[PDB]
Amino acid sequence: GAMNNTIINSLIDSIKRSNVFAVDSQIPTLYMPQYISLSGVMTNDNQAIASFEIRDQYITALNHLVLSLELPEVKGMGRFGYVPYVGYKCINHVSISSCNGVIWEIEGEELYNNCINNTIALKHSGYSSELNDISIGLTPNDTIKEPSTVYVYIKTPFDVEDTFSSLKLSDSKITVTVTFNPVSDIVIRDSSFDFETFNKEFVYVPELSFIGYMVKNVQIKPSFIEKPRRVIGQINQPTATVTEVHAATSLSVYTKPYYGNTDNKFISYPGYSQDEKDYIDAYVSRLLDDLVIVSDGPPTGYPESAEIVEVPEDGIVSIQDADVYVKIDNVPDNMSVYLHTNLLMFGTRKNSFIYNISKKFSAITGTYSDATKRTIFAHISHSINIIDTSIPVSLWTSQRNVYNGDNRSAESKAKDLFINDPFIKGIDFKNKTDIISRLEVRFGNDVLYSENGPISRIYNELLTKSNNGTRTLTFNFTPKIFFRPTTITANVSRGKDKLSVRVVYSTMDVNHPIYYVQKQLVVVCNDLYKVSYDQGVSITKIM
Amino acid sequence: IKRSNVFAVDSQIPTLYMPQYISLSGVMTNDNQAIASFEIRDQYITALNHLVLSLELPEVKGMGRFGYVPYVGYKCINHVSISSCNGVIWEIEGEELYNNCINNTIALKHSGYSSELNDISIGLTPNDTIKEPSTVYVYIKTPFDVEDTFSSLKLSDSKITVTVTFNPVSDIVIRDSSFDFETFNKEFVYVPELSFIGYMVKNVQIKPSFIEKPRRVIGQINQPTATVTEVHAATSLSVYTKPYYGNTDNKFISYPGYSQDEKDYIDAYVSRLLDDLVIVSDGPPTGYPESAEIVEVPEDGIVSIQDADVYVKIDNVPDNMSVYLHTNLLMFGTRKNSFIYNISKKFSAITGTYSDATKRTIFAHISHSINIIDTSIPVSLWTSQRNVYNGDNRSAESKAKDLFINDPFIKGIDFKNKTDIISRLEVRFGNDVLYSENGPISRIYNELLTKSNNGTRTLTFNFTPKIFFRPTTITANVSRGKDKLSVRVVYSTMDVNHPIYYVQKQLVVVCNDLYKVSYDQGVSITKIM
Amino acid sequence: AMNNTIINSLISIKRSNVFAVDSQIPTLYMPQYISLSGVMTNDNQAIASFEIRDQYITALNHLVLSLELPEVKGMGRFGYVPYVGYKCINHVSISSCNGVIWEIEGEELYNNCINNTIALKHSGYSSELNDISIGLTPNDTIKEPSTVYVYIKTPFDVEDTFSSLKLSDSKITVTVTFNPVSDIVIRDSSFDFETFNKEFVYVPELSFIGYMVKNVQIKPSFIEKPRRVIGQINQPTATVTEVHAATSLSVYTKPYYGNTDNKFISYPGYSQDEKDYIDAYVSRLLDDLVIVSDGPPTGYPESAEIVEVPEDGIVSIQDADVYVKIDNVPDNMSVYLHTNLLMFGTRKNSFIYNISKKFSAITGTYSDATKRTIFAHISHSINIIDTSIPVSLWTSQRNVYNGDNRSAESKAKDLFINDPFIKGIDFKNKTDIISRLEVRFGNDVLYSENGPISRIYNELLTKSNNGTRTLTFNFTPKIFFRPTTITANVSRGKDKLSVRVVYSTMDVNHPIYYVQKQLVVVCNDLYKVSYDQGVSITKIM
Repeated sequence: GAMNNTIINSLIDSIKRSNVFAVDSQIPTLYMPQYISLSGVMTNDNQAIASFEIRDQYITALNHLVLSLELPEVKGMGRFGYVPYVGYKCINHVSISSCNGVIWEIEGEELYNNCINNTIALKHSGYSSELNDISIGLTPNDTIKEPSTVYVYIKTPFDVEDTFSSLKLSDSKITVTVTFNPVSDIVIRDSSFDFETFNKEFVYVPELSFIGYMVKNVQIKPSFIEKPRRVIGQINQPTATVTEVHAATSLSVYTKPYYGNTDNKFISYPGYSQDEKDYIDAYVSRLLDDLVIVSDGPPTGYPESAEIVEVPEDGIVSIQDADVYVKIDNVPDNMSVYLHTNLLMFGTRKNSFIYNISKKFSAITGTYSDATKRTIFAHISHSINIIDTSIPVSLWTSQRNVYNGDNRSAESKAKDLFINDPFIKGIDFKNKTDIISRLEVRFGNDVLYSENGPISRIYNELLTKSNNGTRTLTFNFTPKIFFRPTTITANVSRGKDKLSVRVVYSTMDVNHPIYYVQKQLVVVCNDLYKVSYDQGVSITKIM
Repeated sequence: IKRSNVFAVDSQIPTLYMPQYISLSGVMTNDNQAIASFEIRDQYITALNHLVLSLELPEVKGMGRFGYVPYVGYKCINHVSISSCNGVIWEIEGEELYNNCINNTIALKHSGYSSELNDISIGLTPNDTIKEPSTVYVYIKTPFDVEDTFSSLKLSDSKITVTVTFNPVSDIVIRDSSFDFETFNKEFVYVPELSFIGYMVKNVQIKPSFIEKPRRVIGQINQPTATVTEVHAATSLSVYTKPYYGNTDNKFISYPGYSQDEKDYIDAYVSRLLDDLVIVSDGPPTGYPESAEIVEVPEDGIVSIQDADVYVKIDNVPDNMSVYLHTNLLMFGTRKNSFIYNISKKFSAITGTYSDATKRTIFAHISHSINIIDTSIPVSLWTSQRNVYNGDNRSAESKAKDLFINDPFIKGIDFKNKTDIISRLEVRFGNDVLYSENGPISRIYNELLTKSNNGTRTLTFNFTPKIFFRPTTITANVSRGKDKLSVRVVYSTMDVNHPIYYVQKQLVVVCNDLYKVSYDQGVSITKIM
Repeated sequence: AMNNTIINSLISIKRSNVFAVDSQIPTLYMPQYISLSGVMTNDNQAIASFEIRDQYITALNHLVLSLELPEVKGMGRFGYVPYVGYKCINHVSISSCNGVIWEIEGEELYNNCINNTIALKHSGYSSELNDISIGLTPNDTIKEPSTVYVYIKTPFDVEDTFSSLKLSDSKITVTVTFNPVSDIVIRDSSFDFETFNKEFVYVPELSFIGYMVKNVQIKPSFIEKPRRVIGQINQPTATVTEVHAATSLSVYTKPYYGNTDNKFISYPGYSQDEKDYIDAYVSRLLDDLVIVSDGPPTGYPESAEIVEVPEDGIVSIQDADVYVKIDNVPDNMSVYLHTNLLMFGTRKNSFIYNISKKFSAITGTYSDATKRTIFAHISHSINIIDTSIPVSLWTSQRNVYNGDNRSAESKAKDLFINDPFIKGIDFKNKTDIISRLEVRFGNDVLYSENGPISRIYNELLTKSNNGTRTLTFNFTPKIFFRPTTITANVSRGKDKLSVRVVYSTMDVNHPIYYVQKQLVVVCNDLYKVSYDQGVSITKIM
């Protein structure tokens, strides 16, 4: 027949066998789910706070919290766009509490980090060309951005095993509190945009949705919850300490830049297109306008400090050791090809090394358009990196710089954008540059873990199936919900009740503007708590 | 303290079995609808799962433009039924099978998603090969695949019949008027083969199980209501919209081919319009309708179409020639002097260089506001009775390049299902309101819970693990009249002077009913009531 | 608030609690990421040995091999193969004092990790590593130093701590055999490979998640060990002997380039799509294909047939018409077409495989400033096979014509590609050269197919886009159950798996015909892991 005779003869007895072809269908707990949406109470350092009260005899349990936000219509002049994943960037803090106190809470950045491997959650929060590309308003009544609604998935420990992990409401009042970051953090704009009026007129319009469960004869049992706690080290300090560590499931270490010493203005931004190449291309495109000029005699509208040299017959312009090959086609007979040899330059001493952005170009080819009176570039050979695109404009014109610094046109400088994204990691927009050369984790006096390479980040990325992980030390490899989590146990008598993190940062060149980008060390500790349901919901720190 | 061993486990001896990949040839029968029947009857085939239907696509020869719809294999399916002597065990509608497999990239790729299959190929001579023959594989996802051998269909001492109903070849093909579809429709035959993983089980211990059977109800044209009757034990309910193109000839201006992103659809449309939009001619252009308003671009480069300014600058234009702009390529209006929807007004800057060698304009950069809706407008709606203007002011050359698109699984009012046309959703169990929403939070939950980017407004009643538990369902009350699910939507009001306002809509409601699988004297299913 | 319809519907049978669970106290343990430096030994094959013996390491899993790639300085073109880290591996073996516990061939480890995007990215997949960089001066930096991470996926990772390798006071030795550096590098003739091969050293480090278990309760387990048999060159048969309890059997083909210098005209670099391979090839040919010259072009062999494009624009190469139109061509210059850039034939007046005939339209604009043609649009029929033809086959003895009629400039840009994990007869494994597959268990036919339905099932069941014709015998959940296997009958001679394929035949006038094939058959045998007086494995028979 259809089965091969070799198989039939091989089969056609005494040993006890587990049934792999049938199973006894277990009757589950009688329940009924419902998607419930609630309007909050807004309160106003005049920080916006949204409060959602959940109290209903029939809402036995809940999970999968989703916060929706109504983004308004943006009208006026100038350039405006929203940061990618705008919804997550709105969040400063989220708290879930009962009458007995806080059950679970997370910092805005930590919620975002936990959802970074979820493409759907990230897309829902606001990742579109409509939202993230930098739109321009021409008249005071021109529409820059159309109104839109974003959805932020507040991932909680109650979602891990669906109904099994759900937050039970033992006839108690659950309060979900959401603290919002200033609108400055979620917006990318130029000087021409009236941010002053926008900041006044903007209001966060939130709504909290969750999956509620009406359970008939619920059999509540105690559980365990991991609560994240972060410590931010002092500016440019390679150390941070998490105190009162008694039962931790994990410890994450990362770096964040600090732009308080700057006006938060950057030359370029790629918009919705967020790849490393997109950031580089947007920067190169912004510089090329002033870098290669086709003019009738020496170019005008540039500072006296600018050194604009006419390209010789051979096409090669020498900027010290660096040779720039510039060849433009269809150049009018009355005009010549010019190169800005010091577009952006930095130096600490009057005759030492100089970081010149024009030296980072080797070949520039294109064709001059008679119709539009502009140069259309064909191919650019350069060495521009993600760090260059991540340099705040202030650092080019800083007191440390002996040169003018910014030798661009006033037209180009007016196109600069303010970027206040609250969740930037490393020293660049893509968190590409690893500035941690060594990591040392001490549990008291004893060295708990040490590494010279980011193998803890490699393990984090593999074990969580994420492409954007952090240097994480995982202590729990036991299946969640069905088992009590494995934790690092303290010894208060021996002074082993704290985790001290020490990093060795990379040594950067003083004549490179990135040296002055201030760094902050972020250490995240996941503490183990026991969820008790005896006379309301309550949590107790495992010690 | 007593501790659970997390470092070692007792290796359980499983049921003695042997799997085999079995492929079968069907029986073809012919509204003259193609039906394939596969009979599975073998004493040694104890259980089966993972049904894969293969299709041998023929060589396409001749003249004109031709291409297959993306995921061609799934689009071929109209209906699939798995039945025994006692009747239907499980059945699904073609679109519902596709929806269940939309998150599976591998299944979608196997069904036919390649530049070879989906790009629009052109045949120059009557014997020129447009498309080479190919074999596509359609994964018929069934409830028997969920927990592999545990969920498998047991067919010990029973004849299982797998029936596949095929959609007309018109649905799976994108072609122009030049292509001889008449001959193709006659000459085309579906060549199917059904593969499945069969299990020869020694001393099988069969137990009863539960199965979710999908039921869809399609409402009438433009009716914002649909009702699913005799709902007694449902695990989920999905609501979506489908466009109806019966009032049209199913012809569209452009198609991107294999490249399926929203931008790909937009770029293909812009590219098709640019041929007539900016013209380099020796005096006023010819070959356009009298209704066309082709204006010469001034020295300034700016052409004003009412409130809209179009910047047109072309390089290397011959001294005897001028640059022209079609100011009303596609226009729509319900009244003489009302709001006019002009496609030429959706362009702000057009730059390029004229080629002396090829005697054509090579466009460099286009600044425009063209959307996914524009690319999804059937040509018929531009020239409809409701339009006071001519509508289609393109050249006869451009109109001849229009393609017929009859894809059976289109959702919403656009090719990417980007635009949400449902403003409100109301679901009623009997007469009482079961669920209501003003935002697509049920779609957001569906997309999150299923880890899908192409979800639907779904109400899930079952959050209990499948196979190992009896599914949680919405229970009926026949005495109280709660034995039906009524869906009512409020469609979002669009502008009357926009052609997409005239795309007819059909409401689709999908209900997953719970059934009990019994193996006492053959395989049989019983509706849970 | 809950809807009244739901409340009324709810407000004796034994029910399983789906809203709460008893949190079981697990085995007391403490994990640790442990990194170890090896011992390097060296015909003259690099071998790394890692010894694991510690009282505080009871169990281990998730082996990750780090490799320090050095700074590459000098002249010429250089780049690393995609997923460089995996390509470095020739063999990996985990053994105890009682012998080998588990081992895998380099290609098989890569195949098992092909469905893991993270593992592949970690091993080295970046424009920095995989794009072909050029060194201009003898001290110019071609490639900056980098660290790659190779995830050695083992059966101990399946169910985390449950599947982990237990070290019952025994010494575990992890041995990694490395492929020559030639295999992981794409370079031109200009690049001093001789010095590079001498100066290059594999710098490995083995990381693993170690577990310190208090009062471990060890129980025996089951392990699947992969075995592969490589058939005789071009032979459509291969046999795996002593098959007693196998969980699966995979069949695939590999090309063999021993009859060539392993040089190829083009390479896309980091961009690895079929189109990227094609575009890179077209771009490399266009330099010599369309020439703007003051009179007939020079610097080409006498064998080259370079025809001036007529006023019409169409050049006829027998049956094939090539439309060539270039803008801004100087008055003193003309447009030329190389009508036989690459040509092949086994007979003097028979069928010719001409690469120039594979082009229908070539448009562009001449640049006065750079004195070169900037191509705008190319209409062609170039395929993945064309890009996969070794240069040697164009100039082979079988070819009556010269073959390679390109310029010396173009020929100097050719790259050596020695990637050890190539499948099929093309770089993308696009062409399916197996027409039929027959698998025999002893003398009886176990399975046969005319279409790759076993590959389709493999791709679906493993959620992979790069699967192989695989026969799976085990559909039982791993670790918690003893795997289901094919059962041998030694008395009936049913103790071996014999694979016979029917290959489709290529055209003899197409250079690809001369690409050698190798049939690869992979068998996963079932073994029992015993911990009684050290770790040991026993073949299930």
